[PDB]
Amino acid sequence: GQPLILHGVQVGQVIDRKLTSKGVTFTVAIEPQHRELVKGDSKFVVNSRVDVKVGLDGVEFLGASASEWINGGIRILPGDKGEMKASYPLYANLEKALENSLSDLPTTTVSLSAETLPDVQAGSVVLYRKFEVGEVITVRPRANAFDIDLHIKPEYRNLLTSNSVFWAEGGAKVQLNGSGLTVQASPLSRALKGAISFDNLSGASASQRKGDKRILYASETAARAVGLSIIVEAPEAGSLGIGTPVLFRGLEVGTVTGMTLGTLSDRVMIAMRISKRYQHLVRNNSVFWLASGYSLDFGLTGGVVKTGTFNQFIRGGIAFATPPGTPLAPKAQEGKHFLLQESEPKEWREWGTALPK
Amino acid sequence: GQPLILHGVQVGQVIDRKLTSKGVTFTVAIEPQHRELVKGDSKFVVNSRVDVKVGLDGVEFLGASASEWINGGIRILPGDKGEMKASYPLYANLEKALENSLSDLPTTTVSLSAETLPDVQAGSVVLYRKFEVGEVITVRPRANAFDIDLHIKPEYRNLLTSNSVFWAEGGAKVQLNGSGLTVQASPLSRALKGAISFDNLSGASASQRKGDKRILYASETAARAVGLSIIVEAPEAGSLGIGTPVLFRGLEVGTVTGMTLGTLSDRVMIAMRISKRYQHLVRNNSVFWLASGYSLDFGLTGGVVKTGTFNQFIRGGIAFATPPGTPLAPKAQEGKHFLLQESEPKEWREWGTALPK
Repeated sequence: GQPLILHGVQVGQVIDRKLTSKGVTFTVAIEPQHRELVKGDSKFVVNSRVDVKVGLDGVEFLGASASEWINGGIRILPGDKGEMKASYPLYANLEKALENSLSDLPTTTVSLSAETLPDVQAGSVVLYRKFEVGEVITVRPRANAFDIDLHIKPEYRNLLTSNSVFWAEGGAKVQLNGSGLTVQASPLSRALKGAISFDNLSGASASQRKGDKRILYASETAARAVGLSIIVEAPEAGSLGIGTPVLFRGLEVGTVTGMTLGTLSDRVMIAMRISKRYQHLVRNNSVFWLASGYSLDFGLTGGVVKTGTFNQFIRGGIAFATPPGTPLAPKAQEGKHFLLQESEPKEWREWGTALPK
Repeated sequence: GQPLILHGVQVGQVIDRKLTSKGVTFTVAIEPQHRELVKGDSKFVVNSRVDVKVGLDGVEFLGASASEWINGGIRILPGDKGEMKASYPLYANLEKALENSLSDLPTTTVSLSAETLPDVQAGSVVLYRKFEVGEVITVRPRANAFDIDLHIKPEYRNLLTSNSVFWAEGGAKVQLNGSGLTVQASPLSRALKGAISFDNLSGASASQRKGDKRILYASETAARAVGLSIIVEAPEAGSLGIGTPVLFRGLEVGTVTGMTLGTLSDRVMIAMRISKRYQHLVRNNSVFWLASGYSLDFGLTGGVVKTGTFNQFIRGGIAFATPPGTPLAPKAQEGKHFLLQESEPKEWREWGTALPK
């Protein structure tokens, strides 16, 4: 007996309600004078149930007003043009009608494999260049690792590609600087459970061929650590660690992927990755030396020091250069081992090696 | 006189209600036209009581709508196939029906013994690789220690094993780094009372044979401190402490389990544990020396220093090496005492001892 409302005015009535195996089917009727205003496309939204949602800015009361809730009824969102097809789905609220989401579980737009990540169970937003795109729907266990299902909107499904790489950031992150600090402009689920970001690269298609699924990286940089991989053989690990930058003339060109002992225990193997742009810099005769920490100087007649709030002090930078020479040794192949120098070459600031590109 | 609802439409009625010793028993009737839609499996959920739950994302109003609460009734969750057995339990809300949890106290999936831990009284989640699995139901006193009861879901009861080891983390933990800091993506009870994590190891079955119950470790590392246990005899404790790392060529291979005086008071016994992977590194002729703190150098003609934001500065690392020699002294047995060297061996960077594995 419920009414049937368009634009706040009743234009029809629910005739009857029949229970089937799959669920309820209603039959409704529209008056002829309002028949021409539905026009083949429309959406039907439940108005018989109140639904108060609370947001930080989202104060909203959907489904009904109190005067209209006692009457109940079905709201019509009219469309422009259509055909008057035989059946129409009924959407439980306005938002699902807008999303065209008749079901409850959104489809898995993409699946990710990640072993151990303190991420959302379901609900954190996906960000493309920190622009809100989709959401996480499910995390499920598997023998290999986690299995994380992401649904994003069809409008943005062009944004994901073969070169899309995904990194997770968990919880509330605040960024500190020398002058002042900021808090991330976090939405709800970002503040609660932590979002997942992704971006497209150039050679990341090579990152997709490895592994049957895209791997959710633990950090933004670990997602970006692509390019030439080399090994340096240091007699001790010292102050290095994972994510420690690699510096050419004071500019970061790569990171330390990881480090461990060799198959023999005399040396320590340090896996590094240089980005593709600077991949041509590394040559077979290149020299690598540790640049960790503040290396001041002293003289008997006068002492001169240096301080530069080094990131190398925070994370011990490995520096490298190339001795000059007309016949250039070619680019280092993948996995080319090297040897760490305990000290700088004295003329590394004086070396001139006009590398191409 | 209450109705009986399937899919939002009444398909039956409560005939009567009889009080027994154990509790109430209802008799209900279903119309023949809807008889074929129950199909032997179903669940019956109370709809006569409203239940508003509040969550950070969990805004939900379970049990009834206002129009349906005056009518009351019992909701049916239909199943696929069955037998129409004689009796069916009645679940107090939708969630317990989904959990198939007719009772109120979940069964103790596992019990843990821990002396003093600032953990949840009841309700914090259990994490496998920080994936939500179960919950803590009870902490109870005992003459030995606490006794902590954990219930996890039957779907994940394959995950626990003889090699499962458990460590507690309490309250809200935030992780700081040199570049920026993050907050743990904590759920409610993690933020309030602190979760319990667990993981499976290789030799942790040996960790289960010791002790009649699994012991809840106070930290993640204290749970992982398994392997070779040795003693070093230092003349003073100095800067060491529990959890202080043990460093081979700058790589952490073990920790300091604990330290105390000997049965005589001249020396200090420091219990250490080296992990199994590096267990072959320790030989009977190995040399241990303190590496705590920043050890700079100075010369009369020129002074050279070193800084590396040492974890050794934060927690004084004990370093060890092995002098070279063709007849290798075998692996150190359990409890083999050693002697701390006040200074480095000068050629420890030059020693070559190609240990296997």
